[PDB]
Amino acid sequence: VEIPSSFDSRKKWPRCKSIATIRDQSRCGSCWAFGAVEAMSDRSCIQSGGKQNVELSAVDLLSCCESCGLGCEGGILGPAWDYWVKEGIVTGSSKENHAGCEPYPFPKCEHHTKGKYPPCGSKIYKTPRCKQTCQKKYKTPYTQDKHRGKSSYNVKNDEKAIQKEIMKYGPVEAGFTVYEDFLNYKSGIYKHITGETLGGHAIRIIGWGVENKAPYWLIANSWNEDWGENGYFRIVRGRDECSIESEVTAGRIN
Ligand SMILES: *[C@H](CC(=O)N1C(=O)C=C(OC)[C@@H]1C)[C@H](C)NC(=O)[C@H](CC(C)C)NC(=O)[C@H](CC(C)C)OC(=O)[C@H]([C@@H](C)CC)N(C)C
Ligand code: NA
Repeated sequence: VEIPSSFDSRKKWPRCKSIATIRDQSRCGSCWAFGAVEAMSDRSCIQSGGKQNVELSAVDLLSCCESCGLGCEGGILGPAWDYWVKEGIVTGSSKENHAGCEPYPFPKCEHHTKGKYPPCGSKIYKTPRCKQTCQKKYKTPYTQDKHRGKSSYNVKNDEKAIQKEIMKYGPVEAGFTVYEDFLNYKSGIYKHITGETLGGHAIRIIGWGVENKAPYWLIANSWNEDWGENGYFRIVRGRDECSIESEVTAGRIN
């Protein structure tokens, strides 16, 4: 297939409203779970021709997956996608929207940036319990609200393979190494220039483009709409910048 110079999942599949939704992980190291349920929401809609148009629950995955790591203390991508295949994930929106089976329990906050929400600060919430119970107003039992995948896989560490995967099957989850200068990002095309490592982050790659001859990936962060470019960022593409091309994981419903 010929890869276009730019691609935006939001423009290819506009009926799938999850694709253009920015979430907030709040005071919790649940990035791994957010990138997962976001991309799973997108792909469930894309791959079902819009029939499964849902917002999957970050808290169900965060609180119930035993193999995915340490909940709000951080986690692992492969097992999150395996959990979606084997057990599935229920629906649930943000705390503020309070929709679906298990909405997120934690409020929006600013992640080392200025804006209209309280600062997140340095303390993290305890991982929520695995409650297995839909909110009172939601009239589907927890087990009957589960959305499952058929397959999960790592994507090859190859730029064209990642582009082909996104444009055929939808947004992917990806890990990268966060350095201190990432916390200063306001806009533009990120690359690591200063600062020491702060560990790994997990995000959702929705497309790609080029500006002034500089190729980039277009990425949804999970730090609310005040962060970066209305919740998104761009990062250098093609050079495995911060390992962005080396920890890509996704999956399919069929
Ligand atoms: C979400 C990302 C995040 O919350 N943050 C940042 O990226 C920068 C921040 O503040 C400055 C905040 C805290 C979480 C924390 N990141 C992760 O879960 C990564 C995800 C991968 C990139 C896929 N993984 C980890 O942090 C990982 C999880 C364990 C294996 C369960 O843990 C670590 O790397 C270490 C350590 C256990 C490694 C052996 N540790 C828990 C931070
Ligand atoms: Na901003």
